[PDB]
Amino acid sequence: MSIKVAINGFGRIGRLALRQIEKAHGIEVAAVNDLTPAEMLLHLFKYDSTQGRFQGTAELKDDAIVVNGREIKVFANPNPEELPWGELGVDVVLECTGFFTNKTKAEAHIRAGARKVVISAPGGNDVKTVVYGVNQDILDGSETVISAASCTTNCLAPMAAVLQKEFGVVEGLMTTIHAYTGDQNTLDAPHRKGDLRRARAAALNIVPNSTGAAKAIGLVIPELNGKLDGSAQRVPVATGSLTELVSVLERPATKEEINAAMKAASSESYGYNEDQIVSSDVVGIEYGSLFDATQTRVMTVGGKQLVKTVAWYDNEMSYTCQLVRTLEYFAGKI
Amino acid sequence: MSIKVAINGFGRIGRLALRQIEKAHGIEVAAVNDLTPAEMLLHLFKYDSTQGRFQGTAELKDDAIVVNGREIKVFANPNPEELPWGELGVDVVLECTGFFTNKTKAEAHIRAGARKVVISAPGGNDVKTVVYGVNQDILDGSETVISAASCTTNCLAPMAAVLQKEFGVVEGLMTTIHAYTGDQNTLDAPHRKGDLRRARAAALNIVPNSTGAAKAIGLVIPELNGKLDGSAQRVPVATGSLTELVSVLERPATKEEINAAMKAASSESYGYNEDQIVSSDVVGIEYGSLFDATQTRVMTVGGKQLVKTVAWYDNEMSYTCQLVRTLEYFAGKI
Amino acid sequence: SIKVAINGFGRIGRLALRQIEKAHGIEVAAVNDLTPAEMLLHLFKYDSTQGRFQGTAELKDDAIVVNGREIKVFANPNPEELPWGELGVDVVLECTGFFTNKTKAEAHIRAGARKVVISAPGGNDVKTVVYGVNQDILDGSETVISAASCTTNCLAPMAAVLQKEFGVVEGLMTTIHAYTGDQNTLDAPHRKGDLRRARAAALNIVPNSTGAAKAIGLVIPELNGKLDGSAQRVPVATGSLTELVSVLERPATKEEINAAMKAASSESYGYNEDQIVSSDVVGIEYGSLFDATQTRVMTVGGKQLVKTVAWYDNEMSYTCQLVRTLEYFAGK
Amino acid sequence: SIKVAINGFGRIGRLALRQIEKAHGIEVAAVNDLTPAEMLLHLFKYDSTQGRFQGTAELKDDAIVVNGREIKVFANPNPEELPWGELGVDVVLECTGFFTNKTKAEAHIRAGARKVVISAPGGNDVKTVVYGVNQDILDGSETVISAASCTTNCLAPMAAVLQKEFGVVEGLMTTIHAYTGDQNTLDAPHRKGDLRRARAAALNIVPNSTGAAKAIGLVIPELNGKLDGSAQRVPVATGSLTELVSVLERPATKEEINAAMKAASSESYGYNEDQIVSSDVVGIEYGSLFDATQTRVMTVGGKQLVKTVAWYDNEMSYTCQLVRTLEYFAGKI
Ligand SMILES: NC(=O)c1ccc[n+]([C@@H]2O[C@H](COP(=O)([O-])OP(=O)(O)OC[C@H]3O[C@@H](n4cnc5c(N)ncnc54)[C@H](O)[C@@H]3O)[C@@H](O)[C@H]2O)c1
Ligand SMILES: NC(=O)c1ccc[n+]([C@@H]2O[C@H](COP(=O)([O-])OP(=O)(O)OC[C@H]3O[C@@H](n4cnc5c(N)ncnc54)[C@H](O)[C@@H]3O)[C@@H](O)[C@H]2O)c1
Ligand SMILES: NC(=O)c1ccc[n+]([C@@H]2O[C@H](COP(=O)([O-])OP(=O)(O)OC[C@H]3O[C@@H](n4cnc5c(N)ncnc54)[C@H](O)[C@@H]3O)[C@@H](O)[C@H]2O)c1
Ligand code: NA
Ligand code: NA
Repeated sequence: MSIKVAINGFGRIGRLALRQIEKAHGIEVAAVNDLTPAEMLLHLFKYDSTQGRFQGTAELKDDAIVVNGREIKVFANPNPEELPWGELGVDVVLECTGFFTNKTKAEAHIRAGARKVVISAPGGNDVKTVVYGVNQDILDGSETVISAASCTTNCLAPMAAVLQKEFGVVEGLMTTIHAYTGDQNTLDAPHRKGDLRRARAAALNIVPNSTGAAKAIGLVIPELNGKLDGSAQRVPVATGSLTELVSVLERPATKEEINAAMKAASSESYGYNEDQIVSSDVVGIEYGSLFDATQTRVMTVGGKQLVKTVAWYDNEMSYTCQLVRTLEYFAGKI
Repeated sequence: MSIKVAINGFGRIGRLALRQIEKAHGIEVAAVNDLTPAEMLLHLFKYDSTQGRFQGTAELKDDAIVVNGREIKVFANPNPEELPWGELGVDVVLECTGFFTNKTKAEAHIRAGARKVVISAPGGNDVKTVVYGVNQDILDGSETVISAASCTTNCLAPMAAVLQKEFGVVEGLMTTIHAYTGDQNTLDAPHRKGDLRRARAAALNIVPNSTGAAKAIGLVIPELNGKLDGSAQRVPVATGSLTELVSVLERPATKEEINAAMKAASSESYGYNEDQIVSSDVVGIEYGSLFDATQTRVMTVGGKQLVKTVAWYDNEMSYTCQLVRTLEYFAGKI
Repeated sequence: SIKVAINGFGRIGRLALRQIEKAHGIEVAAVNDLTPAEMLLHLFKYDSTQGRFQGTAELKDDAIVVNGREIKVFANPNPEELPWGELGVDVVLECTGFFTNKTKAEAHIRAGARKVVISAPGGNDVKTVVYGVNQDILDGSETVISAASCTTNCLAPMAAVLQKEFGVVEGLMTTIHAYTGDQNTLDAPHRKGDLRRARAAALNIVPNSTGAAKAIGLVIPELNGKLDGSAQRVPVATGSLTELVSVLERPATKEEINAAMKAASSESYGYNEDQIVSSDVVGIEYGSLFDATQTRVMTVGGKQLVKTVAWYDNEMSYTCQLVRTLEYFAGK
Repeated sequence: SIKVAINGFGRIGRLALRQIEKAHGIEVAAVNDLTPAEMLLHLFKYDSTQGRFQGTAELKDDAIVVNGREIKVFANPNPEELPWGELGVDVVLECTGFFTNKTKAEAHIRAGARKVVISAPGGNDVKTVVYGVNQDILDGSETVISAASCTTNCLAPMAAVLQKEFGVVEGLMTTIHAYTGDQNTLDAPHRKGDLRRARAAALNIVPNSTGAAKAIGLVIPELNGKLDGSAQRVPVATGSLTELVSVLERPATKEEINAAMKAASSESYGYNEDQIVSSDVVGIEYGSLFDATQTRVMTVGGKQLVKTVAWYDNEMSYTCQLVRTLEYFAGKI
């Protein structure tokens, strides 16, 4: 009995999740719901400006899409409760719309008949937050709604964990230079949420914006709670991002010690890089985070240290792969 | 007393229209209506990624914006009929939202109490269509709703006019390489109108798209009706465009004859250029169209001729300046 | 197995090594470039438009090891001194642009290479071949041929179909083209003197000349003198399309034209009906990809004007066409 | 009046001519670049990032006429061969980027120029000046000075305020910076061998080193050795910002920091409270523009980490600072 998945919101994250889940074993995507006709969804899945064509068969059947010979039901109801996840017997729902990133709203899928919900973004203090390779253990399968956190959280968390475990962290400020995203406008225009800076043209500007990945780091690594705060700078790349962390450490450290600590911590989720890469090189990586040893810097002024550690991540593909990893692990327990 | 104007849709065209109207004499903007809070509108009027900062004073008063010391009432009603144009005593309304681009929808402004309406886009066959400097004479002031046509039409019209008058046109195909616009998405995502190509990330792609500026050219130049059709290629420039016309002429022509005719036709609306300019040079021009003599090409094979003529235009500012010119001329007679 | 040497490890040369590694019966024995090997390895491994190389690439003393196989690296500016005979080289891809004529290219034959293919137009003494259009004109006796420009490989298959099926009186070509290295990053003086390539490539629509239309006679003789064209450079690092507005001898319908291109589809010439954009054409292996969605036939008083549009990745499509011509010329 | 020659009619050289025309008591007698006069005029008239030149520019035989005044044009790559002596040029603006040290700059003095100002860091033996911070150190006796890098002119006023009001223990600087000429249009070999500037400028976030922070000692001696930084080049043709995460000696609140920067405002150092973006800073005449919105103070256990951010137009902001240093240096010389 293979786990059944439905994807709510066939956006960048939802669509890439279908690509990765197809390769995954024990999981298949029974249905997708998005407020657009199925013809549009098929096109956007087949062709991709940043991630390349889907390496597989994609065809259109009436009210459905056939991916590699398997039909996937398509729905367009904006209200989650109305969706027939119960009639489909779906096990888990990927909440990728960005409008139901909270415990109560995610439960609407449970009312529709879905057993569990995983949110493709932060979901508040009431739901569990998981960065794979850091705190996947906390899941026991009993939770109805969990959150895979933000893309920046999946990039920062492994890097911050190593600094805390090996040297201890007093405090840190995080600056993430981030690719532009959907909430930004194509050209200067009114913004739905009221942000005067996302209202501005995404591809023309360095755009300051807030991010909570550092403050909310407490939900992933409790030992780091309250020690980090951060900001963001959105820049004209359609995908590909990096995370800088200026941190004060409890124990003194050398740039070689830090890089060696990260290399030991490398996993399927956390990569170690020594080449002189740039953002385009990170597009499509499956790591949730890619630590760049070249960017490590330790500065010592009068026996006082300030440390910069940097990790690349593809806000789209890196997060998606971490999302699928958390989805598989959550199925084993659930 | 001065002509009083209200702007519906404080978008790229609506906001630039406010800039040009301040400089214009005998015309002022009494109010703007947009489904945005005034705080956002003031900001987007003051700061511009492509057209530069507004050269003037702009401040926020309760439910209004004060531009150069003069109050402008701000409303946020999406339904045009509900706006109080009668109360404010508004001579003309600029329909710049892009959602009311036809005679019937535009009439909601007249119901609200506005005397006249000018549509910042094509409005079909039922309303008069005017490219200033080509057919403004057709207006007698009796019309309730008129259209300034598309930005592409204001570029194509003066160039095609010279060709028809001097050489005569059998037929022509138009290709306009056009800056990306709001109707395109920032990143691959479903599109509201269902266009699979405007759905694609605007800043990453050459995006073929339809344009009716060539077919509807009959409403501007009746002598050319049915003789032209064209398409568009949207490319990653935030503003600045050009229009090519490959045309068969009735009388034989040389490249020098064509350039001389266009220079003779030059006006405030139609410029003549001999420098080797590029798209960025056209940003902020006040001409509705700028003929590029350098790109003109006449090809003869066995006495059969094919002619290429090219003209630059800033889809935002060039169209906005033509829009104001038609707004004044229509206001003198209205 | 065909043994190939690449003179000039630029973007085309590097992508050619990627495509040749995938190809069976053909391998790259050596590359000669005056650039340091540490840099050449980096640009081979990492590509901003074409992505990471799907393979192993490491540097060993005086060579680079691609998928476990040594490839000799040389830095001699004089091709004749290179040991093409010792390595057993069959064909040379001349991608430097400095040996683009019969005599200079022959220096590779003196070095021991059997034949040479130039990745740019080659002059009045060498044959010009767009694979899938006129490879037949080769009789195997030639030492040096030219694969023409990337733009020629996009225009040629589409124009050949029009000439054979309907006949062409005349045509004008406009190619909306990705920006290229010769354009400056930011406004600055330009080496060749072009006031428009001097302008910042990623910020502008940049008119510029193209000779693909005039030279079409070398590929399709019956189209000689019937075509003229220009180019518009737009801010995409790769991916392009070619429009051709043409007057045809015989009347045609858009369905007739699209059906004809579909019949002409091959490994080199693709036929597309989806609503694609430039990013979708990046990395395609077709030399040209005809877009049926953009076809338009205009009739006004019995007089017709026809527009046909074909995509091509100026980098990869030309590279794959170059490899197709490279093997075919080695076999005859 | 003061006579100026521009060696290198690049982005900085051309913008310097625009600002120098507006300046009084200074005029540009000649420009030298390894380009034909036809090309130099075109690039002076038309600008993709800074807009068309608001003035008259025409071509005369071997010269360009800006606002009706002839400016002799030269194309000699060796400064020594240039005729600065015949032209009696008081100062030379070294904007090529190929003569950025005292020894190479002296070639202009051999050619007959009295003084040279380098539009970049010219080493730690030459006096280095950020206008509005340490212009006083110049007494006019120097033959070669440096106006420093664009990032230095952004960081210097902000760092000086922090040093005076709260004192600085140490700081790390990260500048998100517009791409520049030394980066390649498309992936290709790089002249200096930089594997990252070799990559296509408009497609990538490109880490790169910058010495603006370490050299801060030449501008603010009090800060010597306390700052180091790196840069991230991102795809904007112009417009930049500088972040500084710093440990302060005395505790501070974000409101205290913002108030201090506003008090320090001048023609060179601006204060901004709007939610601006990079395009908004294009064309500004400030050398640096402090963004109060971005200030942040992080206190964990009474241990403070402070972030201060300032925008700058790497082209125009530096050029206006360069002209300001040129005027002051011409009064003293
Ligand atoms: N892509 C990233 O950089 C990234 C990284 C991490 C997390 N996220 C999170 O992912 C979510 C959005 O992902 P994205 O940015 O790829 O999405 P997106 O911007 O492409 O749009 C989301 C999709 O959901 C659909 N949708 C909207 N409302 C809906 C509704 N009521 N019912 C059904 N479908 C609906 C939209 O049509 C669209 O197809 C957000 O929560 C965001 O924080 C995004
Ligand atoms: N931008 C150009 O190059 C250009 C050129 C010529 C014509 N136009 C025409 O101008 C119109 C809009 O142009 P744009 O691209 O600047 O628009 P835009 O993308 O800036 O947005 C239009 C504005 O209308 C507002 N709006 C939307 N629905 C509304 C409603 N119901 N009531 C009130 N306000 C509403 C939006 O909030 C926004 O401020 C379109 O019809 C377009 O065809 C644009
Ligand atoms: N561009 C910026 O944002 C910026 C900011 C601050 C400082 N600078 C400094 O200004 C200098 C140049 O910057 P840029 O980017 O404006 O330059 P640029 O890249 O536009 O070119 C400078 C000019 O110098 C010319 N040149 C080169 N070698 C020459 C020689 N031997 N003789 C004469 N002319 C020669 C070039 O042809 C070009 O016209 C560098 O020192 C740079 O660090 C630049
Ligand atoms: Na092989
Ligand atoms: Na002066």
